[PDB]
Amino acid sequence: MQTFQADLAIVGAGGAGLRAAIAAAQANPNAKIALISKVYPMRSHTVAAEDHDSFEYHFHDTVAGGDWLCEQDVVDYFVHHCPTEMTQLELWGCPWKTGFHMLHTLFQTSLQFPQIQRFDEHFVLDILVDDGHVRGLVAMNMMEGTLVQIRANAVVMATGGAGRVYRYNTNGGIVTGDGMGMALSHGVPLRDMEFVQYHPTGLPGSGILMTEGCRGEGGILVNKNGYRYLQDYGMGPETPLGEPKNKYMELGPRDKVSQAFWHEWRKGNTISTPRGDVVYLDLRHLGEKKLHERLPFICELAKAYVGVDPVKEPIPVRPTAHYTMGGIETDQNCETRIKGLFAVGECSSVGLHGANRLGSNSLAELVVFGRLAGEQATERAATAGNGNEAAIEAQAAGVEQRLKDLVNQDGGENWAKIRDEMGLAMEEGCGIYRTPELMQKTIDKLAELQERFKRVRITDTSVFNTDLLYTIELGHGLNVAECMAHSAMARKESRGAHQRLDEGCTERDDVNFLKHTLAFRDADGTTRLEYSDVKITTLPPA
Amino acid sequence: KAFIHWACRRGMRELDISIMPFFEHEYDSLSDDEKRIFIRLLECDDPDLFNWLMNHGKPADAELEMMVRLIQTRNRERG
Ligand SMILES: *Cc1cc2c(cc1C)nc1c(=O)[nH]c(=O)nc-1n2C[C@H](O)[C@H](O)[C@H](O)COP(=O)(O)OP(=O)(O)OC[C@H]1O[C@@H](n2cnc3c(N)ncnc32)[C@H](O)[C@@H]1O
Ligand SMILES: [K+]
Repeated sequence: MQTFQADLAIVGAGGAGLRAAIAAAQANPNAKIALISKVYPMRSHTVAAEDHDSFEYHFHDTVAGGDWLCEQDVVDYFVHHCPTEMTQLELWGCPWKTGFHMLHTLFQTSLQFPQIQRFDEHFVLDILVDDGHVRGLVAMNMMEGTLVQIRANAVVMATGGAGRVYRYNTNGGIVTGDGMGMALSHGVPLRDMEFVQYHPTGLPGSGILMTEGCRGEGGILVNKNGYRYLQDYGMGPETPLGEPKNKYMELGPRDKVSQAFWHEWRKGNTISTPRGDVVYLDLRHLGEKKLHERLPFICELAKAYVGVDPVKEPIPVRPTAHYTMGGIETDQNCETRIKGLFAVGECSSVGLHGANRLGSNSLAELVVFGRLAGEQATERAATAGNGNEAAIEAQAAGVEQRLKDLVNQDGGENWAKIRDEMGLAMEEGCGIYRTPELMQKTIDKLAELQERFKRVRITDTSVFNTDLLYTIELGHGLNVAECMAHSAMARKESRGAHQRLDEGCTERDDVNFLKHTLAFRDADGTTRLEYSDVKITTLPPA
Repeated sequence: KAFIHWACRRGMRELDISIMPFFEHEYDSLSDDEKRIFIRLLECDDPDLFNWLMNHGKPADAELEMMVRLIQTRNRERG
């Protein structure tokens, strides 16, 4: 166990973590900042991403788009610090694919700061907490096999969403919930985890995401009969072929277009395909000349992953799990219950997104709140004093043991299979619409799967195994999955991304459920729920 | 030498399906220092690796543009 004494450690080197690291280098130029990532940061999910004329119109559309589960004071902060962070990004070199341009700029800016020590290709296994205050973490160095103690008095979780918990998914296999997992291990609740958001056109089997631009440039969605079925679900009259209008038909509200898919499924109107049920995003009527100019990548994309030339046949699509509104619970400073420990970016719940993320508030949260979390954690690194050395070191030792008990564990279960059944149960029981019976089937399956998890075989693929890390991820996924399902099952209303079919729970219920779902995990392994109020300041519910 | 398995996890879901199973099903097939381009090419930006696979452009070191052909063609005979 090599060790490294830092002021702050940041777990995650995507948009949020990088912005946090720059923020901490600029706040205290004498700081040692450990910036840790299991992938070269330029491979963080943030690379993959592709009005505000008024603070009021933006605050209103975030709260309402989040169906009144937003922390309004956080929203007010956010909306008002958006222009600053956009300016600061352009100054840093970003020319005015937006997630790559963002991450590249953050990454190049981070290179100017000798305060920021990157720990590339390091897997963080646990955080060290004693007397209600974080004191560092312990990571594994992939590229060598060794384990590193990293001691800091503030730790910022920036680990990304909990996506790859659904079997069909838009996220890189990276995005496994590790940071939400670690918060749970230490009694920090996950908040509002029941609110997962789907993107309506994703490729079957893969989950690779077909851009809205497909429909902006006039592609239609039909069922098995070639019917543009969106007209049957409140989405205005059918618009002419080649003249779409925003908010109508294929450009309709993104949530209603997913729900439409589901209804078409229940009607018998889908197409049964290998690895899913699909409709068709049809682009044949554009022409390759249109398809080559605008939407140029989309052709090879379809040839490559669905084996379709979109000029000759339509593309199979279906709603895919995409963004997780919930995450580690944080206050208005991004600080968790555990003093000194922060969370920011997709892994957190700062109270910005409520029950439904609004547009590109996801990318801007990275730099607004990455800055805040960075500043705030610097502040708290300078005022924590020191900690009961034996306990910290004892805990750091316990990770070492726990990790060796894990290797050559007594068991014969296959983590691959355990992983896929969790994925299937997520799709079935926590999808577009939920029912108390499809949720309880899946709550059960997870319980069954996490028992088998206790007996998974990490075979001696040796230094330290890739198989062992994929297993630690699976564990993390499993615990956050129950948190989702338990919270969904228990939320007896329909709000934003969380939509229920059963009587009693089809309507939004502000008298009873204008509340956050906090999901704890006790040492015994069971999932405990709690609720907190929702800071309403300017905008009481409609 | 099994750490190149870890240089296969990408931020884009697209490269997980284009690079990870090609490393699995093959790689140990045509090796020697023709794998001198595999590792060399993994040390490149994720958009470039998505794009040079969709032929929205071509990589510079055309020793690496050959490797983009071997990954396209060997995968167009896969599934
Ligand atoms: C998946 C996705 C998301 C997305 C999108 C397209 C796709 C395919 N398009 C978007 C768009 O057009 N507009 C938008 O506003 N959002 C869009 N999104 C969502 C958005 O991209 C993400 O929510 C956002 O990028 C999240 O970024 P964040 O900075 O919070 O985190 P990250 O990029 O996922 O990276 C997390 C980092 O943590 C490291 N990590 C994770 N676990 C560990 C462990 N255990 N140890 C060490 N490091 C860890 C990762 O390496 C990563 O760097
Ligand atoms: K989030």
